[PDB]
Amino acid sequence: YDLAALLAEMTPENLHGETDWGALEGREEW
Amino acid sequence: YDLAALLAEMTPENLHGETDWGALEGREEW
Amino acid sequence: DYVPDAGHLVWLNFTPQAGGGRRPALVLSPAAYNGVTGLMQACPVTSRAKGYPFEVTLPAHLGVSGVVLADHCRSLDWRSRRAEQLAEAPADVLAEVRGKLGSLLGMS
Amino acid sequence: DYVPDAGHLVWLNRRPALVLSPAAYNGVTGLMQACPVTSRAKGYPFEVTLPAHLGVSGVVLADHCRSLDWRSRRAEQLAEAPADVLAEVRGKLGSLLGMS
Amino acid sequence: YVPDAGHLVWLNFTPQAGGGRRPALVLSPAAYNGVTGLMQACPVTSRAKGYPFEVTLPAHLGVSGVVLADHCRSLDWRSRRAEQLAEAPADVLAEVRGKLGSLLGMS
Amino acid sequence: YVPDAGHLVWLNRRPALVLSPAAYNGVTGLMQACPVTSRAKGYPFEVTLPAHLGVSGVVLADHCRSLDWRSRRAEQLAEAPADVLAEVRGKLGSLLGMS
Repeated sequence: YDLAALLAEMTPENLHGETDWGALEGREEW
Repeated sequence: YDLAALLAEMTPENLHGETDWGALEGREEW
Repeated sequence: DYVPDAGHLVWLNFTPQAGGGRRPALVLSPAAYNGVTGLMQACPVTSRAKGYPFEVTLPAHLGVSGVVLADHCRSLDWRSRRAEQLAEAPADVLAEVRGKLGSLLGMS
Repeated sequence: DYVPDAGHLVWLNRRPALVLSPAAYNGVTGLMQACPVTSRAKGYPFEVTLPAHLGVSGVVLADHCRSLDWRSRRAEQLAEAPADVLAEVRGKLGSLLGMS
Repeated sequence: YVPDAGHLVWLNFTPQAGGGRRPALVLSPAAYNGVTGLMQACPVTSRAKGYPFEVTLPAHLGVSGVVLADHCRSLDWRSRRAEQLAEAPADVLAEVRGKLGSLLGMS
Repeated sequence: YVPDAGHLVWLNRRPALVLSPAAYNGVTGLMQACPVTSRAKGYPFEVTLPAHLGVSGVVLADHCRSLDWRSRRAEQLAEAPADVLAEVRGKLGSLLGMS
């Protein structure tokens, strides 16, 4: 998969915000 | 000038063919 | 008893710090690693399919609605988050997620 | 202002991190893929040692790579990782992700 | 006459088998052009298609067409009878060089 | 085959060093490349190719040009070392007024 080809398909309307996984759990460093 | 941004604007319709400078002249290597 | 393995679709909890839910995720890391760290690398499944290039669609026969966000891969503690297997993604889904994510990470 | 690029070592939140995704993705999305840096080197399998006098010390935890919003965490460049460190992190993480 | 960077020049071309004259933008400096008889130049074409390497020429220069920045080529300006037509402004030259340098992988 | 940046290629036949990347070369059928010659004279824009690379001579950095590589049936010979590619780009960039 060519990265430039992927990035060329991004648009302001199809962006996703950061996925919320809530608070830090267990052995997670961050 | 970012190359990927430039290449993302190319299309089959706006491509230019090789520019014809005719026969080799003078000190030209090719 | 369950240890998540690569290609599993799992339920995973998340809990707010201040007064959350459960969301499916696709596991990319193998059980060998997942079982000696209690962690896994997994990509979230979102209900919002927008045509974003890192979305990977899930076949209807698996029964899991939504798309995988390949670029949202994250290390998560699957014990604390009570991972529960839902399904197993076919090899071509896993390959598309890994190909898109690997491209983003600069893998050669 | 600043947009993190691949190989940058950044401050985040307060803690250092190694950025793996490139500025062309990071700037448009406000997200990046990055691995955290810790001073608690234990010699466990996915640690990658940072060379001395780089401007930041410790190990990169290659297996803790994650997507995160770097604007809300106010990313700030610290240094640039040597190519061999970046290549070792990518090798270990790629194996972990099933990428061969 | 020795062509210099930023000059727009007429340049001949002649078919091998039984051609014409076309404007070109010179990128290399006279110091080089005068010790080799060669120059690096980009052709001006009448066909403006919106191709990303096209660089438009301001109307006040009087030269119709657009410069193809990615079509830069080493040409013998003595044999091809280079004749100065105009001088491109600095911002035109900078756009041609920026687009061409990007294509060539200049850092 | 699509030539990529740093490739040394046969072209209609003589060797050449490709400077433009495959993402441009494949879509356009064109490339920017410098010719290779065995006639090293030590003149200012020559870049020497190391021995045992698969092709010998010097790259003539000042003779870079756009050309149709499909009609000339480009064929890969080798890959130039990074230092040769960087030296060609440095000399050509100076010649083109790019600092």
